[PDB]
Amino acid sequence: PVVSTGKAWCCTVLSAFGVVILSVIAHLFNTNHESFVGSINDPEDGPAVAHTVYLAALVYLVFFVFCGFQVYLA
Amino acid sequence: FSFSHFLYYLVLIVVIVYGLYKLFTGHGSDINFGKFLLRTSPYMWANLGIALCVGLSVVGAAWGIFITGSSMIGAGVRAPRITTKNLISIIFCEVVAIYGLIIAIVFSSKLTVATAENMYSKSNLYTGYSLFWAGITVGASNLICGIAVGITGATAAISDAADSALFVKILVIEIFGSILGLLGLIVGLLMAGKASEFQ
Amino acid sequence: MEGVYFNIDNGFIEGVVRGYRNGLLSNNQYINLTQCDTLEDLKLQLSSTDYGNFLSSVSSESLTTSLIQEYASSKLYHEFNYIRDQSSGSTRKFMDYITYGYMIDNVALMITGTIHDRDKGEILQRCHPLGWFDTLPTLSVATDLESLYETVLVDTPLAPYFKNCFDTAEELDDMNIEIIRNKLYKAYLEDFYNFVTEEIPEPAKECMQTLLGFEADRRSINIALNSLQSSDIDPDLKSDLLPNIGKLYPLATFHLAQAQDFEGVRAALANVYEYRGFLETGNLEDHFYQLEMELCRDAFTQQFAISTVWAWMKSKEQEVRNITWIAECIAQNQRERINNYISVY
Amino acid sequence: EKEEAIFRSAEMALVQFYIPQEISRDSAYTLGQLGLVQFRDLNSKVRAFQRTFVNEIRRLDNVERQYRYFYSLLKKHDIKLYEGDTDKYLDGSGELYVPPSGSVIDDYVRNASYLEERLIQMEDATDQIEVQKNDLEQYRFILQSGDEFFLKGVNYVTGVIARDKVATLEQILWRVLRGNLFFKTVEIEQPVYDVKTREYKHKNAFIVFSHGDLIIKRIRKIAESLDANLYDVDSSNEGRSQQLAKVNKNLSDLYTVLKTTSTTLESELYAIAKELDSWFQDVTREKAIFEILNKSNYDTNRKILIAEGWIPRDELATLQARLGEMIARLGIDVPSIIQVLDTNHTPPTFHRTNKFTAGFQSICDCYGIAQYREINAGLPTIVTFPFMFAIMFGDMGHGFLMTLAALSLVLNEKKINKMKRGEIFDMAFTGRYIILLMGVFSMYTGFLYNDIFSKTMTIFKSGWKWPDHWKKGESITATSVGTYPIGLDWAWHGTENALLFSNSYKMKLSILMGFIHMTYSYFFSLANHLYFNSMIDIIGNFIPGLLFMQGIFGYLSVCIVYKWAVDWVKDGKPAPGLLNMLINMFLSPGTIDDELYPHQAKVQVFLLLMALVCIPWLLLVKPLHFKFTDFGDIMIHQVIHTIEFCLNCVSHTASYLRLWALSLAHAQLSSVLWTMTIQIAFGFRGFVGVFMTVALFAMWFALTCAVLVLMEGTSAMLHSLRLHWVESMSKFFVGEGLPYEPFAFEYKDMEVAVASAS
Repeated sequence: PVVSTGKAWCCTVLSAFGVVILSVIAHLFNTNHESFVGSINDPEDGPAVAHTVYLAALVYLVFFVFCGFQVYLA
Repeated sequence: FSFSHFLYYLVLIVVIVYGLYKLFTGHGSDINFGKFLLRTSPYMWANLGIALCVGLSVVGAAWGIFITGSSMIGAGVRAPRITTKNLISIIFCEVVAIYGLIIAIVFSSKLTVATAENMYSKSNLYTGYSLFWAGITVGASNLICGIAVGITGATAAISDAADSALFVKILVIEIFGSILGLLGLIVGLLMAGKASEFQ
Repeated sequence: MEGVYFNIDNGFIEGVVRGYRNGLLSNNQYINLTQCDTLEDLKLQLSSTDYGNFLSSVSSESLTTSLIQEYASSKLYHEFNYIRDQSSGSTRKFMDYITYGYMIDNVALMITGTIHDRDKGEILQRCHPLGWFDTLPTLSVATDLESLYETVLVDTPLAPYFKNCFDTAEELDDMNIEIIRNKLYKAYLEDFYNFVTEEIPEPAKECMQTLLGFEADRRSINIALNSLQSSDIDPDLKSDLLPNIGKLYPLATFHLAQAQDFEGVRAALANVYEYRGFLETGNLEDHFYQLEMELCRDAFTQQFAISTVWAWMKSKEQEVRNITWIAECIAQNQRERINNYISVY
Repeated sequence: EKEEAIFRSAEMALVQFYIPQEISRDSAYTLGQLGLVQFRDLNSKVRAFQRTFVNEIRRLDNVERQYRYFYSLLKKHDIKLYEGDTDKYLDGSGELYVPPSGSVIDDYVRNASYLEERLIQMEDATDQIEVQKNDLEQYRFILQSGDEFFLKGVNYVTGVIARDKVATLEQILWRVLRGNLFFKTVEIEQPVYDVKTREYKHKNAFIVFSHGDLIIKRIRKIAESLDANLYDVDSSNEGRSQQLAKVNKNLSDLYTVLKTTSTTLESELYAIAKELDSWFQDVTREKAIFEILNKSNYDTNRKILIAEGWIPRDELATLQARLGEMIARLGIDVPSIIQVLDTNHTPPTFHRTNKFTAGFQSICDCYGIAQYREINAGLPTIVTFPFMFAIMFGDMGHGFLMTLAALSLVLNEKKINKMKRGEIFDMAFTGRYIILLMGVFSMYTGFLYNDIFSKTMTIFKSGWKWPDHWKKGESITATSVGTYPIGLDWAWHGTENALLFSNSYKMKLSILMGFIHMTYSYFFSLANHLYFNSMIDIIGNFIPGLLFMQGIFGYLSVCIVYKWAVDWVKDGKPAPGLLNMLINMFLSPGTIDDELYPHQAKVQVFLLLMALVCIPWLLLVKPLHFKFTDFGDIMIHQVIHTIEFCLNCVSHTASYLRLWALSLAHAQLSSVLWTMTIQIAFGFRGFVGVFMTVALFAMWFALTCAVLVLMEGTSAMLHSLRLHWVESMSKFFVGEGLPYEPFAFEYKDMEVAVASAS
């Protein structure tokens, strides 16, 4: 608890990009786009990976609302 | 002492004794350098040509670039107006790697796939030999041209840092020395002119 | 060739020393320095050169010829120390070998001042700050030359040079110290010549060989012209002072070693072609300075060479000597011989 | 009504000033408060000490020197300089402040000259105390050592020496005492601050035992010759305690004397440190006025100073207004001090900037200051520089991040132009519109490449159609059911031959764009030669180069577009190779393997002989017209211009392969970064997969922002700069001229001026 201001923006900005990017990638997992799952490789199930990518978007959202109020104190 | 000369003398003695022994048996034609050229795959010669071409061109470019760049950085401490002027001496060393790129793009359009039947035909062996020697011709010429243009660029940077009126008279020598890579380019395009693909 | 592997370490050093070289004073700038009336005019005129803002933050009334030569020498010394810090390998060694020749002069000066019972701090200044060697002020103790050598000089880089100096074994006076110092500088020049012959590359090798040849020849002629003072010197005890390098050793240091009068030295130098233009005319020291500056000018035509450091060092020292002479002639109102500076550029 | 002067330079005037002596000092302030006159040096060939107004420089820079001594004394005994923020009663609207008049300058001179020696003796008084603080304090350290420091077989010396010389001490004393030394040392932990020098000097104590009298003088001279401070310490414990009690109440007395000796000095420095900057600004302005009056002719028959200066034409109505306001402030009668002069000198350049065209002008002026009334190269650079950036940086999302980074700097312009930053944020802020245009054009280019985060889009229907059925693992092909409207088709995404199409695609893109850029920049030479009334330069240089490079390299571009326009499978003809026929146009003329258009066996030979005959038609007309109106210098310079213009056609059009180059490599590195980090975390069901994709997206975003936007944007940015400095401005940009840089008043920034002197 020395300063903790120059590292607040580095996590709020990171989380602000992360929520939007993983949200749109999870929406593209859900509706089968045939470019994220359209080959014999990495995913097979479809919305079963959309599940955990929306979970990671929620975890980024709570990162964002935690660190976004610590920068508010300055 | 002198381990490299000991290696060279040992290789020389072993080669002389081996060839003299293959005479000694009466089997001097078992060292058959021509049958090695038939029975070796032509794609090896073609890909060594392309790779050694672009590699030696880039090595000559880098050599010239740091020779003129060290002297231009050193001479620009007192006179910092030499950098944007003698940028052209680094342009002249960078176009060497672009000549190597052009040769690699021309030669890589001839790397098709041949049949097991008539694999070692006359045209395929001709194509391998032509691509190999044309690639190393243009690559070694690009190496030497990059070295020479870099040396003249360092000397031109020092002379222009003396006063501004000298770089027009020394840049002419860089114009002389930069045509040699273009000579290597032309003759490398002409050696592989009649070579077909691999069919 | 020479331009191939040189720049890898020495290209920046060579470019910076050429940039230092472009600030050497030419003839018109010395004429403009000659036309100054007072000493503040000399300060303002030097301000528009490579020197400029060097006597800034001094004074307008504490300006003295000695202060001007102090600061003009300190600028030289800081530039040399920068170039010596930016080097490695053989160039670092070469610049240490440049330093050792001033270390020898500091040894001789400290011993000579110790004989006459002067102060440590008086001899510690005017003692040429480039040849320092940390254990230098300890030379003011224990007058006997052995009790210098077995205590402090063995750990200095001047240790392999006293291989001749232990012949006389008594307390020192002003002629013994000069015999010692001449033996030092002889062994020194031959060490540095055999260094250049084996490690320095070729276009710098020939230039450093001819510059060291001229250094040896100048000191040989000076010892031959100073040894005919009031003493008796065996030619065996004088030929151990003339270096075995130069263009007048194979046979012309022999007639210098066997010579009694001034005409003997004139007949000794009469067959060497570059010489015997010197003794039949005026200031005999200005001929050595002029020929040194012409050789140093000829050293700046080779580009991939570290002879440029030595040539620029000697040229900048001559430049400081010229500005000191002009400042003396201005400050003392002695304008009759002001044009006796030596300018080659 | 002022001309814009962004296409060309601004029109200049040379004006001769007839300034009387009694108002000359006052008039140069008014000439300096308007910053639009560049004075030329009329007193050339006159030595720097022989000029007029030299003692008025010596007095003023003596005052400057004493202010530098003061500010050096302010850094010691840390006191912040006040830096009076109102840099607006000298700048700003009105453009008129009354200069301080004579007695104020004499007050500055005598105030500083009185203040200097006072500060010198106050500083010298408080430094005789520190040099006797130091030895008493280190002697107090010597007096507390116990007995183990004083017990090993007066019979010893004791001192404090720096840590760098302890090994030298013991080496010498081992070689001097022959091996009977009992040297011993203990360290002083804190550094001991020096006054005679400024090194912090880690020191330690020592003690050396021996017996006799010529031995102790020997060890003593050897020790203090290496700058050691020797002392006298009693052998018994009680004498050491008496000495430690004696040094206290002497050293505490020195503590009491040090205060209220180093206090009045400090209060004087608190008085000086406020209102020093205003003194410094006034003296620098007063010195600049005489530096401008130094270059004017002095008359003796009448007291008139004659000065010349360059000026743009739209301010001759500003000169008369401001000088009329000056001669209305003080009551005189002077006869028309302004006269426009007709000259043959070279005027300055002066392009106008207005906050959007300023950064690109600073870009183009870094290479060279253009000739007077030459076409500015900073006007097409505004859009041709970020687009040639954008071809190499063809991504949607990376250009989107670059626009966000640019709008973080553009949306607060007023907050940032009042701060002190340093050399990196400066290049960030002065080129914010460059970064904005680069990001927007990179959005357009990355849309046309069909590439966002190394993925495709699928926003239209495709032009390719997959077959009806296939087994899992069959290599199939698509059937070309139309064309795709804007961009590359998204049916090229995996496809295992995407590079085979994309390389031959974007190489031809780069060659076409490079040729259009070169042939557009070449017409500025025609627009120059038509403006300077230089009709021999057209017929001698424009037509030969135009015919020579169009008939070789624009024919190649026409053949590329024509090969695109023709359907070769439906016509049943073999598609030729354009690289092969470009080589065989020069290296085997007349022979054609595959035909492109019907009568091309003769067009190759005609273009070859036209490009041939442009070689002796160049290098001949421009010198031999000078002959019949050769010289050697025009002839050799024209031979150099011919051997340099040719062989730069080939080299410069080969140099536009970098647009293909960096585009291909940016796409490949971004694709490997997508498939290397975040692609791993897509088959990891469980609670471990949540943290796995969290950490791997953090790593992926950090890499795609660090190595892939910042470190490949700087490269392609200075590649778009090389393509304009070398390949584009070697065709119209003539070169050397003198920049404008008028005489104006500025803030001076004291600590820069102290580093400028020292």
